[PDB]
Amino acid sequence: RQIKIWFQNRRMKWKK
Repeated sequence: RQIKIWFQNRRMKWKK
């Protein structure tokens, strides 16, 4: 629901 859209959102965090 909001775990597959958050996982791809947090992936941007890595980006220094």
